[PDB]
Amino acid sequence: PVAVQCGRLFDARSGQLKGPHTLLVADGRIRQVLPGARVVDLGDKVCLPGWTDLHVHLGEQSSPQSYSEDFRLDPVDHAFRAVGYAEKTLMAGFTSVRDLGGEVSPHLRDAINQGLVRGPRIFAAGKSIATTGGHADPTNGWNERLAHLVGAPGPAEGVVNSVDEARQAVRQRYKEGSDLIKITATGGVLSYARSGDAPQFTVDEIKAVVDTARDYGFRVAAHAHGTEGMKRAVQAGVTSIEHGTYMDDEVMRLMKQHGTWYVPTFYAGRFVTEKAAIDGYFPEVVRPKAARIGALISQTAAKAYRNGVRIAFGTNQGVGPHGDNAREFVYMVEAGIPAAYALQAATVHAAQVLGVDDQGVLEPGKRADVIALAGNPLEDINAVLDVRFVMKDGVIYKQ
Amino acid sequence: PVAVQCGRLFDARSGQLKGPHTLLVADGRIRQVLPGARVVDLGDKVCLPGWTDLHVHLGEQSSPQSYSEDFRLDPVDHAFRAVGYAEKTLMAGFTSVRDLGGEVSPHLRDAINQGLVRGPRIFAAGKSIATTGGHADPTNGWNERLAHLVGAPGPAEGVVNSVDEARQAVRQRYKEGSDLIKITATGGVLSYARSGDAPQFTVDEIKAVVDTARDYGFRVAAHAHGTEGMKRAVQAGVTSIEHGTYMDDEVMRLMKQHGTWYVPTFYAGRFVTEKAAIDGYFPEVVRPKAARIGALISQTAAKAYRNGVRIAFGTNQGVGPHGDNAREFVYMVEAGIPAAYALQAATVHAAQVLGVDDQGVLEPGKRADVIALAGNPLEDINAVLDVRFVMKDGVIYKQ
Amino acid sequence: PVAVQCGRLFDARSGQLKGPHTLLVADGRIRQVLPGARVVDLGDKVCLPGWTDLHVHLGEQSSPQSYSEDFRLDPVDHAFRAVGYAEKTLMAGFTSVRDLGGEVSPHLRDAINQGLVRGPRIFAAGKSIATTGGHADPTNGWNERLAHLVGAPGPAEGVVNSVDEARQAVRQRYKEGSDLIKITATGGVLSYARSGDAPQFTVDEIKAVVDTARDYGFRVAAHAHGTEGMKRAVQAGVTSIEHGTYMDDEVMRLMKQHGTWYVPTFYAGRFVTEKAAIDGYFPEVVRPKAARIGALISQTAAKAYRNGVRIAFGTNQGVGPHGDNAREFVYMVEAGIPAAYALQAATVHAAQVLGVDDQGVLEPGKRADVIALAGNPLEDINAVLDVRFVMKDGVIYKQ
Amino acid sequence: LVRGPRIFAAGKSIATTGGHADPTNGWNERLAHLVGAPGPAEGVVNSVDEARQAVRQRYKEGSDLIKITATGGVLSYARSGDAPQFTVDEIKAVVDTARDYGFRVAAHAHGTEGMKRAVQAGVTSIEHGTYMDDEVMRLMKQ
Ligand SMILES: C[C@@H]1Cc2c(Cl)cc(C(=O)N[C@@H](Cc3ccccc3)C(=O)O)c(O)c2C(=O)O1
Ligand SMILES: C[C@@H]1Cc2c(Cl)cc(C(=O)N[C@@H](Cc3ccccc3)C(=O)O)c(O)c2C(=O)O1
Ligand SMILES: C[C@@H]1Cc2c(Cl)cc(C(=O)N[C@@H](Cc3ccccc3)C(=O)O)c(O)c2C(=O)O1
Ligand SMILES: C[C@@H]1Cc2c(Cl)cc(C(=O)N[C@@H](Cc3ccccc3)C(=O)O)c(O)c2C(=O)O1
Ligand SMILES: [Zn+2]
Ligand SMILES: [Zn+2]
Ligand SMILES: [Zn+2]
Ligand SMILES: [Zn+2]
Ligand SMILES: [Zn+2]
Ligand SMILES: [Zn+2]
Ligand SMILES: [Zn+2]
Repeated sequence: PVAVQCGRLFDARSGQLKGPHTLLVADGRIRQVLPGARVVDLGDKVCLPGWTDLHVHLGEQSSPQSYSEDFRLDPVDHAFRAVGYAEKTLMAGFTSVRDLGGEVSPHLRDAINQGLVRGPRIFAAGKSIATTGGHADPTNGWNERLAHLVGAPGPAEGVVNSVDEARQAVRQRYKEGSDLIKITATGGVLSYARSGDAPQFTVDEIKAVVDTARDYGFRVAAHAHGTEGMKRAVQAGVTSIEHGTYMDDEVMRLMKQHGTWYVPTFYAGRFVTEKAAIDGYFPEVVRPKAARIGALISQTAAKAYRNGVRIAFGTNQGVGPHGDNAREFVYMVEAGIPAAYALQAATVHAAQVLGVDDQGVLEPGKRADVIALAGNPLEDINAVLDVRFVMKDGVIYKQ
Repeated sequence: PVAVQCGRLFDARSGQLKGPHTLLVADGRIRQVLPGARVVDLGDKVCLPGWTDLHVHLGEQSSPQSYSEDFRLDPVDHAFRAVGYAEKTLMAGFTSVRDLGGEVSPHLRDAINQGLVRGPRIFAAGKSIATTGGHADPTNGWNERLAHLVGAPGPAEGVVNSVDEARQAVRQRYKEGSDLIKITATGGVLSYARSGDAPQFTVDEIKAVVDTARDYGFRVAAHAHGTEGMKRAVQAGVTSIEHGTYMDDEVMRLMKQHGTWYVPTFYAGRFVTEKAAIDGYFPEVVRPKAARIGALISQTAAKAYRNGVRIAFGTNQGVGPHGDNAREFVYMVEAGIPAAYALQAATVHAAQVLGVDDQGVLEPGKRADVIALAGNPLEDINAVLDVRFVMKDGVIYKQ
Repeated sequence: PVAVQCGRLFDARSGQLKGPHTLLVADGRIRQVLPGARVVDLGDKVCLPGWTDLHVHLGEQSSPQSYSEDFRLDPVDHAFRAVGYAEKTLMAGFTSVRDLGGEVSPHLRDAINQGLVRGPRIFAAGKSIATTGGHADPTNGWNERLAHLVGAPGPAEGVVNSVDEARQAVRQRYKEGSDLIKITATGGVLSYARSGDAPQFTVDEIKAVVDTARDYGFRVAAHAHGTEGMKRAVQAGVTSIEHGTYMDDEVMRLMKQHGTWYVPTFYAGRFVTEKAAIDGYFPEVVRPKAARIGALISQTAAKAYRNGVRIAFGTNQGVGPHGDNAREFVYMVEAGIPAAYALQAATVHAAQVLGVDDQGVLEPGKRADVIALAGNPLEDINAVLDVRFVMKDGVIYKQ
Repeated sequence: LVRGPRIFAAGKSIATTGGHADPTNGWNERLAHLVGAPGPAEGVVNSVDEARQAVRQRYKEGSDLIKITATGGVLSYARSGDAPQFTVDEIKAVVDTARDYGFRVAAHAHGTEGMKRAVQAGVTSIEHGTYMDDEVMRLMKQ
């Protein structure tokens, strides 16, 4: 039973900073929020709920040797690196993350939940679902001999080309122990593929994926850069759109009418624009796509906010260095999004996206996920980079 | 910055021969066409844009040992021969070609674009899409043990039998690096198959191929000898028909209403009729089909021109010897097609077929692809066999 | 440059406790041992070099659900558990370990050497080399369908049946990144096999393994319970024997004449005798062998010491709980081995077994691996269970 | 068809498991399973009969000579650079098999022991000889 003393409380539900408060933590949950048992003093700190990152890849980090690494390294190495990546993510103030690809996160989540290793609460999508030659196709850009020995990927590998294959792929994701579904509706940037915005799913296939996932209680996140694929995914009924680089008035209207969530991922765009100027960092197939698309995400996100599109917090880490996820907040504030809305987008809006009601706000009956900042983030957003107190599920990880 | 001096300019857009002109070439493009910087003199030459051959097979050439060669030779040998074939094609005045089958042309195109080898600009279809036992089926006429070992070809090998397989085949062609799609709608002549004009695709499969290709920005060329398969392909919405031996009034009406392009390929027909009389040149299964169909192409092409069917230039080289592609012009003129129309069918009509607007005519902003002939081709068509100046993308390959 | 102050120094080379001393640590190595720069005080602690455990299995730990776990869990889970196992091992005072089986340790060693995770210095044998149906055969006790699917294990899987297969197996271990070689000369206890002491290698196969390993600079450790297999392995020229339950006067004479090292592993025997009485902990095939064999190790080790056989320190952890490796010391002292010899068997004798001369003794030029104990271990051996200071390669991990 | 010099082509190289010329060195586990362990037809040999079959397969593939890697290298994804990777009884088999088909053998060797083995077996040329010493020089001269 630990009583936390906070000089200033941030109300995620409303978006205002209250006065001094005392939280009572018992059984890993918040019991009382009485204004004003071991005592923890945070008198000179602003108390805020734990943050959520709705777009990470904890089983990888981008490097100059990234592409040559896909044939030399085994998943055990990726797990050994993901241990440190998860610790870095947890220490930065992010008590929960949504992982959007990779077959090590379902195992990292199991390890963290058992107490073997330290890290945030993971909601893992698992393997991605794509079509032939798609953005998430595992055998893109392989020579002929390797492509014959592996064989054509099928629904069990994530690659589908019909309604029945899509149904089997969702069922195989459920069998493999996933918490949600992730599809690539259009092309990408960092893949060894020629296109970056071509429509790669049919409406009748995305509809099948959504219908199959609805039976197993899953939500679907769609990766889309181009207009046509993004429109198809929004019309089929996905839960969130991942980059939306070429969004236009029509697609904004459809998203507003449907209630789809938007995850801008400023950090990935800034990173790829900065690294596209260097020579040898990217392949020659990737550099043009990276230079062309990574520079238009900030304008689209600002326009989406000004048009009334619901925006949640995601960084696409794995591109950027794990543990520097909060720099995204400052980017959002620089793009014109208010600091209070940027803080709400990681606490309550993220919980709405995840479909869980036990986290997000410091209220009785919820999980005890509390962080504390040295300075006030509403006046100076840079204060998000100075975290001094981190508590997850009633356990103090950083004092 | 090279200024080209021409005594007579051929206007592809209109079809008339103008007077003396001066072309200004800079940055690989044409800037000015001022009538009248290094100077190139072609005062005694008729100036004309570069030619396009819309039907070639640069990976092969027909020979008396052609059929026995499919089990002994590797694609590396075919590439080593395609080097010389491409140089011969470029020197004959053809600065662009459309390749309609093979898995060496996508590599040859990449090599040419990088400057490793010399040749024309290639638009490569890649592997062909057929049905089981079709004209482009890779395992036609194989013994039982070999067919057991290789296995039944699937959508990844080009052989499809349903809508979903057709969709996967188009996606696999996109993944393999193709620029367009080629299907065999009926039977052929040079394949180890019993039929020559039977319908081998259903309308619901060609429609799927066309719909899938439209998403990836591809155009579809259809090989058809018989009436029913050709009618199905025209109704499904293909871009061009390849031989059309048994075309009839109805099919002509449908092609005129739809805007489908026609590629007669006189040279292949003449070659197969001449070589069908010899003994041992063709297999016993092929000789009857070759003798029966190769003799009807010239009568159909003349009727198609007289009925108002749009005709583009193609020779089906690989059957004939690479480098003698211009003889087709004389054949066309002998069939009754005017010389001016025969010259236009290789410059502007070919560009319309290819779907590119940067080539075809010597106008500002277009690519600098220029050839020069010793004599006038409008009075004597044989002058197409004497090319003295060849420039491709602002680079002089033949002076 | 950290100077460590010690009240009492233990001389591993001689086996006596000296007086107060001051160690100078720079660059990860020991520079000066001047009797008597940041200062570390350990005035009330007996200083001793870091310990080495010559027999561990860091990729696993025995549990009531151990046998049913070999078909449900993936190596990623084993790595996530090995992280904590390695940290526990390092904190107990063991700065180096020799791993004798499992394909996660070569990855764990790479991760530790890169600084990603904390743990001791690992010398990993990798996959074990056995014969058909042997103790280390991966497919022992599988039903017919599974054995059909996997296929008969070959030299690449560790299972050999001839001289050339043994040579290929050693070469494949070198290719996979191993530091030594481990073979199973006889049967075991914890395997799903009928025998526990039958000879499973021929002399001509062990000789081939030793000869192949000598080229790649490898040392060979042999697992042997029975007399005949142990005699064969000693005669072939292996470096160490792992359990030696049924050793007899002749085999002792051969080991003394050859210089083979002996690793008794008291802890595994005690553990299996205690757990064999329980019902459901072991399979019905394992319980008789465990009850029969695990009760004889202590009498053989005492006789071996009294006969003059060189004995090194090893516990066979993975059977016992990781992190309780020093209780073996007390067992040795209870068996009649002197405390000073038991302490030497983990510092200098272990380094002699490993074939490295940079560790073992606190002398100039050696690695700075230092631990400190609260009490004197020569008078009370129980003081080995109270470690207060742990420094590995000049870095302090426990103060 | 193309212009160039007169080529005498050795073809695929003959190595042992995990050797310098091993085609699957430094591949992850899934790729190594799908390709399978290289055999004598792929150039990787581990016995006398495999070496004989490898020379015969080189002859069948249209080679003009034989090339083996006696020791480790530099540019390969392998840990060693001078370890002995062939036994004398395997190099002798390669040389004896090649002598029937009228082939000459060139040996790649950096380290002393592998180079000595290759010289003693009867190869025609040594390729780098970085760690050659007086003894090996005497053997090569003789
Ligand atoms: C395992 C994981 C798989 C994966 C998948 Cl499935 C998708 C992405 C992805 O959406 N990447 C983006 C990165 C990016 C680049 C620019 C602007 C926004 C985002 C892309 O290339 O378009 C992606 O980045 C990754 C990734 O980093 O690895
Ligand atoms: C690689 C390439 C594949 C290929 C394909 Cl897919 C189709 C043809 C083809 O349409 N050949 C025609 C040749 C021909 C014969 C007579 C009249 C017109 C054309 C045929 O046999 O009907 C064809 O000729 C070829 C060919 O020559 O090799
Ligand atoms: C991965 C690793 C593989 C392995 C191998 Cl290869 C050998 C042993 C082993 O020697 N076990 C001993 C345990 C034991 C039991 C009683 C007395 C001494 C030792 C045995 O069953 O005879 C062994 O215990 C293990 C093991 O625990 O898992
Ligand atoms: C296809 C061909 C295969 C091949 C083979 Cl089998 C051997 C070598 C080779 O001997 N490389 C040398 C390069 C080298 C490096 C330093 C000093 C001398 C030579 C080595 O890595 O030791 C070698 O370089 C190559 C090569 O470059 O590719
Ligand atoms: Zn994405
Ligand atoms: Zn992503
Ligand atoms: Zn055709
Ligand atoms: Zn053709
Ligand atoms: Zn053992
Ligand atoms: Zn063991
Ligand atoms: Zn070499």
